[PDB]
Amino acid sequence: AAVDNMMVRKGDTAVLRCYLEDGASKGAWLNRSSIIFAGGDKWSVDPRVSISTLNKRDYSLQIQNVDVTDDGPYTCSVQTQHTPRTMQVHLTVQVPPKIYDISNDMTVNEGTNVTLTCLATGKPEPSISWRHISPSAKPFENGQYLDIYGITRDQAGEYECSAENDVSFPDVRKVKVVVNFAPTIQEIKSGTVTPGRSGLIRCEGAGVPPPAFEWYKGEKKLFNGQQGIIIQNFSTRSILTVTNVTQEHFGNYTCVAANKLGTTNASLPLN
Amino acid sequence: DNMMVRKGDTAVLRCYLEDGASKGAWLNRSSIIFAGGDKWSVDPRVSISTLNKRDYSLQIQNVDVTDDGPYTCSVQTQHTPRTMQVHLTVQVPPKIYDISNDMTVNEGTNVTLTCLATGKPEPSISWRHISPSAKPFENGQYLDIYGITRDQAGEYECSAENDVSFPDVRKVKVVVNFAPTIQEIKSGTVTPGRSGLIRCEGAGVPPPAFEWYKGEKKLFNGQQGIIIQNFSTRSILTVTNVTQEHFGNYTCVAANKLGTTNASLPLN
Ligand SMILES: *[C@@H]1O[C@H](CO)[C@@H](O[C@@H]2O[C@H](CO)[C@@H](O[C@@H]3O[C@H](CO)[C@@H](O)[C@H](O)[C@@H]3O)[C@H](O)[C@H]2NC(C)=O)[C@H](O)[C@H]1NC(C)=O
Ligand SMILES: *[C@@H]1O[C@H](CO)[C@@H](O[C@@H]2O[C@H](CO)[C@@H](O[C@@H]3O[C@H](CO)[C@@H](O)[C@H](O)[C@@H]3O)[C@H](O)[C@H]2NC(C)=O)[C@H](O)[C@H]1NC(C)=O
Ligand SMILES: *[C@@H]1O[C@H](CO[C@@H]2O[C@@H](C)[C@@H](O)[C@@H](O)[C@@H]2O)[C@@H](O)[C@H](O)[C@H]1NC(C)=O
Ligand SMILES: *[C@@H]1O[C@H](CO)[C@@H](O)[C@H](O)[C@H]1NC(C)=O
Ligand SMILES: [Ca+2]
Ligand SMILES: [Ca+2]
Repeated sequence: AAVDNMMVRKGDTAVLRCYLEDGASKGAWLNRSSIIFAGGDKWSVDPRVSISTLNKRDYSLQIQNVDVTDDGPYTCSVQTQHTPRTMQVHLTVQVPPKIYDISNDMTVNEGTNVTLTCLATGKPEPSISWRHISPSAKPFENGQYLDIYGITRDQAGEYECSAENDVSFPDVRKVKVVVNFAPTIQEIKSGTVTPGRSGLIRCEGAGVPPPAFEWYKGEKKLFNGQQGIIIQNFSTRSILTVTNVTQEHFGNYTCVAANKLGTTNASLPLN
Repeated sequence: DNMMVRKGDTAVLRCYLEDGASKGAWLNRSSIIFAGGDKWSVDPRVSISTLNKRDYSLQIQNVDVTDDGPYTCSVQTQHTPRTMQVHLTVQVPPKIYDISNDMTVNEGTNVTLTCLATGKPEPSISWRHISPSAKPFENGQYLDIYGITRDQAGEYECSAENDVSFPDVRKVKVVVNFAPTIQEIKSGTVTPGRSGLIRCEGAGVPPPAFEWYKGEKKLFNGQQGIIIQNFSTRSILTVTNVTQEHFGNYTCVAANKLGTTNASLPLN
């Protein structure tokens, strides 16, 4: 009368141990109450099941390509002069986790309500954790679903779903969320200007899609290479250069950043 | 004695008289400007600034580089006249008068940016690449860039300073073209009864044009329920319903004027 446990991943080869009682002593394996082997004779038809015999008294049960259906107690009854000896083995077949459905990469507008979904299998059933890959760690409470109400431009990026069950390495998939928003002028600063020399105005801006920059002065649009000015537009900024800053140039300049979702303005005088 | 007065300012060359009936006289190198209250110069900029009676200072308005040189004030006295020679030095803030215009070049070409400026003293010209990852460049009118890479594009700043007033600063936009590169291609969950997606992120200047091929067969935006969304930096293939007929190796292609490139990915 003995008991033992054994845990094996799905697919592995299990070897349930059993020892015979010297010569003229045979063994027999049971599956709950179904006979698998008795001595050298096989009762099971499962080709995965065999007897692994290394020593003359080794009567271990060898199950190949184990599956979750094999879970349960296996009993080895050993013949003897007196009451047979019973060695019982509880087989538990575990399955690594695997995500089988996750929200696909998306593009949404700022302020909308988003819900990410992640579903995974595994034995034991896995715990599903969400995580936002950003300098702000912000570990999110567990759950298959991550609700994001009023999504901000700062909440964009890759989101990581992690399904763990302590069996093996957890499965990890990602989702790319792009948040579109109307442009925002973060800064507008002009440089010093010697009278006869040139003047510069930076206009830093953000926006998804990237914003198109325009420059104005009193409702009149300024153009590159016309009237003695130079507008150089970059991905995140635009620079207005006034060649010769005479007294007839002072005034309020206005930078404009617009995309598909909206616009924005910012004014500044020329020093 | 020396004095520095940048162009346009009003210069006041100081010369104080001795007590009693002592008159002064100002010279320009060796040309007489004033003698007492009488003016020899015709320059209307030149006058005598007098606070108290002993003040015989010379007031030059709107100074120019032509006024550079020594000025001498001779004041009569009981013995040899007393002199107060002052060397006037007129300085000029720097001014860029020619700078390379915004340009577009291919990757690997040899580029030379130019920036020329005047100023008194002659200004030092500094080139600077406005980029998070960049190394400053030696001063000089010319910035040589051999084998320009896509990472060397962006905003270049010429700054000409001579410590007089504020420095002049102009900029140049350099665009570097290069053949497109597919940085990533990723598919989501493959499951009948759900939507399938394949994103294809790519870079390229000019921006690349995206094409999709299913097992060497081109795909169209409305061919058997599929949807192709082409953006500036990525293309997304959306299979409405993932039937068994859509399984296979999908191929994203990104091409521009300078070249092309592809990247494949299977579904299950
Ligand atoms: C130990 O005993 C258990 C329980 O009797 C055996 O599990 C039985 O295992 C087989 C094969 O793993 C299962 O069969 C299958 O049926 C499903 C449909 O239900 C089919 O999709 C599969 O292809 C396969 O034909 C069977 O359901 C399962 N019985 C129970 C009650 O769960 C196990 O095989 C035994 N181990 C041995 C003999 O080594
Ligand atoms: C002090 O003396 C010097 C010379 O001893 C004077 O420089 C002279 O300055 C005048 C104007 O200030 C110059 O004349 C101009 O010439 C330009 C062309 O160069 C012309 O476009 C103008 O219309 C004007 O005619 C003159 O050339 C220059 N001579 C020299 C030798 O430098 C200076 O003006 C005197 N400053 C005083 C008295 O405050
Ligand atoms: C680009 O320049 C190559 C040589 O650059 C040379 O190396 C630099 C560092 C300087 O020392 C310069 O004086 C040298 O001449 C040429 O071999 C190459 O042909 C040039 N490319 C083109 C398109 O002309
Ligand atoms: C998002 O959720 C808020 C409450 O958190 C609700 O007021 C709003 O109507 C929701 N928006 C959508 C589009 O469901
Ligand atoms: Ca030129
Ligand atoms: Ca050179």
